[PDB]
Amino acid sequence: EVRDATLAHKAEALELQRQLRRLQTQYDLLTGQSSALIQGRRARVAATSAVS
Amino acid sequence: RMLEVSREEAERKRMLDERANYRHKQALLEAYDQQCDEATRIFAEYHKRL
Repeated sequence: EVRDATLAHKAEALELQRQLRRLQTQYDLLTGQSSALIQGRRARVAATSAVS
Repeated sequence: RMLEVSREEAERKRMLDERANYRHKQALLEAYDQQCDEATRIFAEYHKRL
């Protein structure tokens, strides 16, 4: 009866931490992996101008 | 933090797949140079004066 007054906030509680851990695996983990191929673009077009 | 840009991928197809068969173009360049060569062929012994 009264736990519904309290279990209600539990649903949103697990919602934001589930976001937060989804956020947590993406704060400093995006820059760790999304820049893996950034190094290529320096030489990925140097050879393009080389055939000219 | 969307700092990935797949333009490298667009150039990954471009960067060095040309060299993996670098000699396809030289066969055609031989064909383009063939008219230069065949003109040189016909300008060899008597047309050497040309």
